[PDB]
Amino acid sequence: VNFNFNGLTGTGVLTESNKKFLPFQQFGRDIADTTDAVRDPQTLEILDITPCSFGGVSVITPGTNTSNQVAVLYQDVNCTEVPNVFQTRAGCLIGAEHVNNSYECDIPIGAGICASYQQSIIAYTMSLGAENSVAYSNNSIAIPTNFTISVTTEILPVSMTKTSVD
Amino acid sequence: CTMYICGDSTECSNLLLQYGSFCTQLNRALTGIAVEQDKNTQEVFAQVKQIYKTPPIKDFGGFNFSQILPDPSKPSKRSPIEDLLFNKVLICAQKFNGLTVLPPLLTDEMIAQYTSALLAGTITSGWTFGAGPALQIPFPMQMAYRFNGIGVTQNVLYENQKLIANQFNSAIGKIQDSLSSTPSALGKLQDVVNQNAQALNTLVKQLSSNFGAISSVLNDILSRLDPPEAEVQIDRLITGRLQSLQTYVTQQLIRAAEIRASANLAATKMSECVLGQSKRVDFCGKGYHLMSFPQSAPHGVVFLHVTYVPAQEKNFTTAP
Amino acid sequence: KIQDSLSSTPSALGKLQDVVNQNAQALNTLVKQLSSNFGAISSVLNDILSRLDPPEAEVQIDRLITGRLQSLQTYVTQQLIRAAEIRASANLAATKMSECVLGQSKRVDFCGKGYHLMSFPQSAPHGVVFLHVTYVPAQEKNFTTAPAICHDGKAHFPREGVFVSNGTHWFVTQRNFYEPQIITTDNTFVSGNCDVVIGIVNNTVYDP
Ligand SMILES: *[C@@H]1O[C@H](CO)[C@@H](O[C@@H]2O[C@H](CO)[C@@H](O)[C@H](O)[C@H]2NC(C)=O)[C@H](O)[C@H]1NC(C)=O
Ligand SMILES: *[C@@H]1O[C@H](CO)[C@@H](O)[C@H](O)[C@H]1NC(C)=O
Ligand SMILES: *[C@@H]1O[C@H](CO)[C@@H](O)[C@H](O)[C@H]1NC(C)=O
Ligand SMILES: *[C@@H]1O[C@H](CO)[C@@H](O)[C@H](O)[C@H]1NC(C)=O
Ligand SMILES: *[C@@H]1O[C@H](CO)[C@@H](O)[C@H](O)[C@H]1NC(C)=O
Ligand SMILES: *[C@@H]1O[C@H](CO)[C@@H](O)[C@H](O)[C@H]1NC(C)=O
Ligand SMILES: *[C@@H]1O[C@H](CO)[C@@H](O)[C@H](O)[C@H]1NC(C)=O
Repeated sequence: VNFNFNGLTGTGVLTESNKKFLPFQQFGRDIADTTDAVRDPQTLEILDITPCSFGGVSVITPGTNTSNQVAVLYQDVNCTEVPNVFQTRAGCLIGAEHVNNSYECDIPIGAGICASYQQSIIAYTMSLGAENSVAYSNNSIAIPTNFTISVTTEILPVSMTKTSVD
Repeated sequence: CTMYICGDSTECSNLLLQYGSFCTQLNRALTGIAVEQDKNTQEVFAQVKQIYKTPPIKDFGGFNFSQILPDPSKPSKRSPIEDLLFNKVLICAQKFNGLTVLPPLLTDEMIAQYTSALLAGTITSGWTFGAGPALQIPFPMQMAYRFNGIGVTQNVLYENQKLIANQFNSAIGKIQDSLSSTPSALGKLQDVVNQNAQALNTLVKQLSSNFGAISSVLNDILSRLDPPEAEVQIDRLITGRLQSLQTYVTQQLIRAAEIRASANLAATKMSECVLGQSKRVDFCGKGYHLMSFPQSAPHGVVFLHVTYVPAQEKNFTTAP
Repeated sequence: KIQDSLSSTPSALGKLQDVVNQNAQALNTLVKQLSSNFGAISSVLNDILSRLDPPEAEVQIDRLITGRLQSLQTYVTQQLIRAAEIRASANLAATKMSECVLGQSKRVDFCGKGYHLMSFPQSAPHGVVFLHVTYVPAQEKNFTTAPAICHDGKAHFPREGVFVSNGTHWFVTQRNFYEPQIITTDNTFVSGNCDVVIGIVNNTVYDP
């Protein structure tokens, strides 16, 4: 709601407060020194005031070279207040199908969840790599037979265009 | 920023639009910072492509790694020291002005899995897991390679293997006790947490400043004044809040740059101290490098560096 | 394989392309800020001077000066921080040039993934590309090992390698490449006896 409590105005959701206001206190403020509590002017009831649920919208997508299908992430907003709905740590992720199978991270979601296009968009808990139990014992050594030579390419920035703004 | 500077106000947002993209290059810079932090994390921890595991029978030389290797009974498969480190070391009010906090991509359980894989690899394979397929090698023989690396013959190790294992065990116990006792030991991470808490608390507290306006409350300004006067008072508030936000972002970019340098040092130490054996003096601890162990910590990494240090003195005469 | 990988994968040079894109965006944003009013009645300086007399023109121009100067200061600050990161990258590239190209490094994963043999510099737009040649172990084979050999009651230790468990035939081989050799007094040394070392296999030694 949009409220006006004896001149105090703002937008938010009104809930019952558990604050122990003293008989003379009419409203409260947070550490930020903004209003966060009000005593109702007609019934001497104490209300807590918080703003209405909000959050960023991120679009999870493969490139337009491949598909025009997208998924939308409402960051840190519960699935219920949002209006293939998948709840995760970052929030409610709608349009991506959740599958247990883990894969390499393609599009990161956050908190261990990554997304990829596999065709459709899927969401999953990321794999950290293949498992490899080492055959350890107190008396066993492995030694390479045929060996290989590998060439790795490393690319580093060195300079940037030298602009001059009079 | 559209919430930090003109929160829940369409008229204010329309006035802010007269300043173009200052609001979008600051948010772009902060998005870049978040991406940069995730990049720093995987450069530090995602240096092994396989998650290595130790055998069920932890017979690793009489050297007790139970302290740094994960304990299954505790939920989070952290080491005892790692659990100790994590135990040792407004968001609504902030969010309400549009300054939210994004979760890290890698949770503590995956960071624990990376540190577990790196430590298990070091223990069961020496440095071979970091340069190709992991070879298995007995831990005592691995110790023999590290002794040869520091210029000490293998026989010193084999003749004194029991004392070396006992001295190692007490050094590990000493690390556990030192971290458990001294609260200031993790000051390097606590100062970063405090600097970010202060930066956010200062930025948020700047919203209580008038900046020359008759009132700091945007709803009160719009509730009291009509457009011909409200535009000047709001413009004054826009100037003050935008300057404070620009200062905040600049402070985050410089602090992030220092964190980036620290991340490069941590990644270099991970590769050179953990995935190998370094001959660089005082790079990986004070002494002659034998091996190092990574440990997970809140927003950071802790290295346990095992070094060889000469003790008792005895004089001899020499000749060329 | 390097030629084909670079020819095929467009994103391979993302590290240089992101820098080019960041500078293009910084300049495009700075230039686009000139179309902003910053509170003035018009973004065009010629239009302000053509419609208003000097006493008022001074207030509207001062408003434009404040907005354009703040945008330029923001640009320069962004270039100083980006330049500082580029400076750090340049120090890393110069260190890699000296240590990877003008020598042979023993620092693991500094100059590519593997055991460093050599590196090659290559020119690139506003940057450098390094081709790192590394040695990587491939095929696996299991052997049983032992810490020492007890010959005449003395403990023999290898100077350079690790003992291989043929089955019938303990041999010593260089650590990173299987090359078994006959156990002799020329590839082992003697220190102490077999009574203290944990695991000695008492195999036979030869005195060529
Ligand atoms: C080691 O591996 C290489 C392959 O990587 C083998 O080389 C091949 O040898 C055959 C003849 O035996 C040739 O026909 C192939 O063209 C070779 N391939 C390449 C790419 O070199 C080599 O034989 C192996 N050697 C050992 C010691 O097993
Ligand atoms: C008017 O306000 C008083 C408190 O001042 C309250 O007790 C009373 O019930 C209210 N009456 C009406 C008409 O709501
Ligand atoms: C979202 O709302 C539902 C229904 O009230 C609740 O069961 C669930 O726990 C909520 N989740 C979060 C993240 O608060
Ligand atoms: C994933 O695992 C959970 C828990 O066992 C199960 O309820 C769910 O049906 C599984 N989903 C898939 C894709 O198999
Ligand atoms: C290692 O330390 C723990 C400490 O609780 C102890 O219980 C255990 O017996 C020690 N020995 C080994 C090799 O596990
Ligand atoms: C090893 O050699 C010593 C001395 O000859 C001998 O006493 C001992 O029994 C031997 N152990 C074996 C056969 O492994
Ligand atoms: C062991 O040595 C024998 C002696 O000829 C040789 O024939 C054999 O290939 C070697 N390897 C094994 C597994 O015995």
